[PDB]
Amino acid sequence: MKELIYIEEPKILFAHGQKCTDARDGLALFGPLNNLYGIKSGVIGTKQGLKIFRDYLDHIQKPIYNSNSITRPMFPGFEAVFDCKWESTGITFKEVTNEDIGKFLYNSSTHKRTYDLVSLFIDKIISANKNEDENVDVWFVIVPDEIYKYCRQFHDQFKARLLKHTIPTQIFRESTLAWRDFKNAFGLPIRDFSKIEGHLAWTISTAAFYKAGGKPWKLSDVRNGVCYLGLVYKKVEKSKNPRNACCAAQMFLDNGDGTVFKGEVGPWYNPKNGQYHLEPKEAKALLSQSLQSYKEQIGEYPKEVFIHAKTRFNHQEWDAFLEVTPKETNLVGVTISKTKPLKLYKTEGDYTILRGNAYVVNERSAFLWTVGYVPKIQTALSMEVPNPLFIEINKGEADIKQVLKDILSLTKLNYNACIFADGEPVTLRFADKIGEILTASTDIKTPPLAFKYY
Amino acid sequence: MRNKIFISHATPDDNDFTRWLALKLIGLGYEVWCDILFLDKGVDFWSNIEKVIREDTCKFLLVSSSYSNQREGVLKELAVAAKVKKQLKDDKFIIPLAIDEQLSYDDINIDIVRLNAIDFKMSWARGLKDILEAFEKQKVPKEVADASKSNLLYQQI
Amino acid sequence: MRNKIFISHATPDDNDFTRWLALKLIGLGYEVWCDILFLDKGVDFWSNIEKVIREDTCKFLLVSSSYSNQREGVLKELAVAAKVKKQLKDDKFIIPLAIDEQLSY
Amino acid sequence: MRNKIFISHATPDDNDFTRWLALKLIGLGYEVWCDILFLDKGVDFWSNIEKVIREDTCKFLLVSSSYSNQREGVLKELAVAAKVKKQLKDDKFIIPLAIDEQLSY
Repeated sequence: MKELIYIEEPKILFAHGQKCTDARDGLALFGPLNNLYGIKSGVIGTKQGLKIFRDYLDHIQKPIYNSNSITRPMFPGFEAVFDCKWESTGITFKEVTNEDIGKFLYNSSTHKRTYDLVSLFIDKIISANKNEDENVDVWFVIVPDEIYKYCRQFHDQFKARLLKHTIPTQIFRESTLAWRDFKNAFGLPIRDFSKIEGHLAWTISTAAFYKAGGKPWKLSDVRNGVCYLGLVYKKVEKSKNPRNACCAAQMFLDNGDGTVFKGEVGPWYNPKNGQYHLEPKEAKALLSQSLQSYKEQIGEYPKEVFIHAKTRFNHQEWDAFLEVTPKETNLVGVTISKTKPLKLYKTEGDYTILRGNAYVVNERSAFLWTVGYVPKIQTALSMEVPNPLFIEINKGEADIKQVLKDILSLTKLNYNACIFADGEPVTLRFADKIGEILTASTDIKTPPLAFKYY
Repeated sequence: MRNKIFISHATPDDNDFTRWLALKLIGLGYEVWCDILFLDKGVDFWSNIEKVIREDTCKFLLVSSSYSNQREGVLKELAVAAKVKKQLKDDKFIIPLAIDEQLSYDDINIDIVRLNAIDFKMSWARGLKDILEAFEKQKVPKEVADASKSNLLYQQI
Repeated sequence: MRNKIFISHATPDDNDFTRWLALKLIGLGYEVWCDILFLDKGVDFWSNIEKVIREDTCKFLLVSSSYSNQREGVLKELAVAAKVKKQLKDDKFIIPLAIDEQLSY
Repeated sequence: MRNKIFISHATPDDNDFTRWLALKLIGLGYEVWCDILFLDKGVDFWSNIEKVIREDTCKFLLVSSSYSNQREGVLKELAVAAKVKKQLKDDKFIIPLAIDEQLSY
């Protein structure tokens, strides 16, 4: 016999201060935090890609429907949701001929074809950015199903080679926008969207609205004076050594008034393979940069720093963290894992365990079903029995209930997608994203620090 | 004083649009009467429906679509709306809203075949702006807008 | 197939002429649909009238007068008849019949 | 008294020029009427435009183009305007405005 404590769902704040539990419903009912006047779109690709993007942009102007409007709310239309014009008349096309694609695609090397294709694409984008009169907010790179299939490497290099110029860009596949006609040789559409189409529109519109300077929502219930750091480790395959560990961090504070989420980055390196620990110099540098980033924006030091991670810190780096911080800030460190397969079955045999259940092992460990059953949409976030996150307070002193509440809150602010909630806190996921991008090209000085470039 | 905007649709096919529009107009300080907010049910409504049409309804918005074209309840609603419009002698009482794209303008029902509709075929926001401009030009009664009412109504129902 | 001849008028003011004309046309072998000959009554007619116009009518005789000019029912029938005329691509569908002398052109 | 200038055009093809002209005339002090701005949402619009032509229209600024040459609504407004003109016997009542060079004279 064991006990399960329940943690309630947090609220995400929409326009005119209206709390809600779902992003889709809150946006379809209240609207985003800030209003853009419109989205000016630059399109890179062939003529067929331009036509496909034009027709899809016209298509998402009208309301779209899902099969069952409880599991997935319908899409009213882009303007009805975001109060912004994103039309096919603002398209600034830059034609790319098919022979151009072929004359680098049809080589024998694997890295060189990706290098050349990304080079041509980014050179066209940079030329259009430097010496054209028009102002383009987001560049929509439509690719055919003949590059990404044989370029895996394309996406990471593409995003890494635009970092010094800071052009927000979104990559699309011609099958994603033209799934209806892009079937196989048998005629079966390999990317059936007929029953999800509205959710596809939701995710695409939210990503586009985010990359153009719009804030779709935020967190309403979070305490001031606290900051969170999601630290992830990545392997540099192209370095001198076959593996070279690199630490990348994503920062989340509240703000002087609300919702700052930037990410202090610049990969801190560890040469020895298999050691996912930061050397004392690296730890001091990372913590100092994070503290300055918080302080220069707020004016005062935080009252609590909450270094999330996927691994366990050792004594050297935690001591180093303790040296570079003043005597008021309380420092905690929590390691989140997924290697404990506690698949809590249900006795009714109809649906999975409710999302928000925690088995508190002791005062310094717990489980959390961040992915489970959410009743508002009558379905679970998974298909099989979900695996819970095993949250342990590796270092410091803190309340495990507050830890679980904060992780559940952090499971909401995912702007790359419009879903009910994520499975892992967004600090870890976004730090993983930008650390994966930053290591694509090992020549980068002072990265932008903003997620819309990644 | 008549201060209620009545909405008539074809349940269950026109629920997405009517939920969206009713919550939008509630959030804009209007007082929307449609059968889907009062879905708690258990009480007969036909007498109540005719009573609210004849006593407090000031504008009869009609969701014109390929489903609500021949629905018997909507036809009775249009009959009572025509009667009360003739009683009030208000030319601008009934407002059709064209929503279905496959409903051709040549197959529209006889009772609204002559009135100037509001078009939602292309955009819902364009049609909503048309609705709001028409309401403010026709001096439809309203109080200060508040999204809290839409929030609590959506939560309750 | 369409063979009926819809006679639209204002009731009960153009009843003498419409009675005379409907009886004359019925005696001449034309299938005529008009309200005054369907005065048995008992059922709603608006949907029935619209269906008759859209389905079986082959000519839409309109009795123009100082009565049936701005009569709302006559106007609705006229609008539906115009839609049906556009549908059938028949220019000679609506055939007005001027009756009264005090209605100038 | 008649103080409204009616504009009759094809919809929505000639809406840009119609909007420009209407805004220009309004900005100078002349009261205008076209379906773009002064038509309400649910009016029995045919009767409303007919009443506007027959009661308040002092000028009829038709917009002639390859689109509004055979547009039925414009033709009907033209016929009502011709009747109004022969009522007041003002020859400068109807004014065509030629904008399309693809419409030969």
